Amino acid sequence: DALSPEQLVLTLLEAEPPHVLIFTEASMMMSLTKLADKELVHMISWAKKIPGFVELSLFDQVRLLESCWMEVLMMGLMWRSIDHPGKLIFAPDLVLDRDEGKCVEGILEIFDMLLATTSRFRELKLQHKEYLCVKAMILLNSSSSRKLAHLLNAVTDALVWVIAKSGISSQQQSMRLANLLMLLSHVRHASNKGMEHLLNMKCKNVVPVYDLLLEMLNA
Amino acid sequence: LDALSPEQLVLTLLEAEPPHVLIFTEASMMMSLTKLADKELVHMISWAKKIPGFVELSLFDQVRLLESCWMEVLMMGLMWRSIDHPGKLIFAPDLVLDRDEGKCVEGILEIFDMLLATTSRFRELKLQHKEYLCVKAMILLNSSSSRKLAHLLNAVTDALVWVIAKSGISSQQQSMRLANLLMLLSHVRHASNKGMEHLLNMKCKNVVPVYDLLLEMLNAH
Ligand SMILES: C[C@](O)(CN(C1CC1)S(=O)(=O)c1ccc(O)cc1)c1ccccc1
Ligand SMILES: C[C@](O)(CN(C1CC1)S(=O)(=O)c1ccc(O)cc1)c1ccccc1
Repeated sequence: DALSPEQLVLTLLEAEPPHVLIFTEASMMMSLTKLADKELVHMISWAKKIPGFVELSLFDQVRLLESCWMEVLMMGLMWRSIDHPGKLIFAPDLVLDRDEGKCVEGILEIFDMLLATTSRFRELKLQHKEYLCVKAMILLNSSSSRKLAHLLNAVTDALVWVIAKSGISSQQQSMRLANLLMLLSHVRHASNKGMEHLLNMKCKNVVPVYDLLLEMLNA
Repeated sequence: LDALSPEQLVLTLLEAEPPHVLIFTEASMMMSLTKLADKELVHMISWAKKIPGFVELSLFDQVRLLESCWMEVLMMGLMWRSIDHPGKLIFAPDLVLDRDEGKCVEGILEIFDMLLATTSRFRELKLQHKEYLCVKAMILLNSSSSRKLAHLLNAVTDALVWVIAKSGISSQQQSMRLANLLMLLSHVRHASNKGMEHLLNMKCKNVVPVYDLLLEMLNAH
């Protein structure tokens, strides 16, 4: 379903999820899992609201969402913390830092990775419109197959457009494109270490069963 | 340290290239895979050192980088080595594997499928040799003195943007193709991770030679 890149960015602007509005050992585990669940509900809705997503296979829709909920959640946290150095804005109410993450053993390294990546995004001077395309691509590339390639190339065109609209040379444009794209490897990296810890906490019972993200964690 | 033109970098990468390696069961075939990996790794360290600016990096960094991507750089090599042979994986000339012989090892066939699917995705984009070299090098430099690395990466990025330009296409089709191969690298890393997960649940006998080679990096050579 063909449309202009400017239009795709606007529908992605609208599709955006509402802001979820919410120290000891287990208290922060259930606060984070509470937020992750509430946010996941919004993600599925957000994902469905992406043009062409619901036209995709039932298998594909699930396999995609399954393989990136963690990353899309982290990318969201990265944008929330972009203009707050040394802080991770999980929710506008519940804000945490490096010296706050020391509560649980093993959870320190992930907060460091997230902050380091947020920093790299801050240095990059990442725009809102640039970010939206990035999040959608994170979801569509975390893998009908041809319909997906089309939907991805659409958000790729939508990102190439936002990068052109900033007003810079063909070299500085392409360089900036590749910059954020290679910075996504670092988001996925942090997402994997988070999944290895999340699945380990499920197999430790420090985090509750609760809802939805329990359904996500299994498959 | 360098203000070397992108064409000259693409050339250094071409000169730096390792010699291809030439070395039916389920474990001695898996032993063949680990034997091939260990010897190709020797060439990789050499190749890595031969990249401009790499040896100027922290020796700790040099090892950390090589540690986090030997598997991926090896797999990227296999996909270039398989680009023009649909349905097969040219590991070595004397070791060609395909869909018909991965079922023998526990969850190895899954990796083969991923590897073939990605190779397919690379032939559909008609990936050039010069495009591949920049990609391989970036895989290594981005798998993470830190400032020197960002410079070296931006250099290979410029070297890739240049080969993308030299093919002669519109500014939209240029940027679209850049992002295409860059997003296809996520799929290479994905397959790499699956492979590392397998290797980690295997006996230590297998990871030891990798680590011994990586710590052999204490020069001269
Ligand atoms: C601290 C955290 O990064 C939290 N996350 C996991 C519980 C879902 S989370 O996915 O990073 C996350 C990110 C943003 C949010 O608004 C909500 C959650 C983490 C990672 C691994 C293991 C435990 C917690
Ligand atoms: C099937 C395979 O993908 C083989 N690999 C290494 C263990 C040998 S490998 O890393 O994928 C590989 C890649 C390129 C080569 O030229 C040779 C090997 C694998 C990966 C991890 C664990 C076990 C086997």
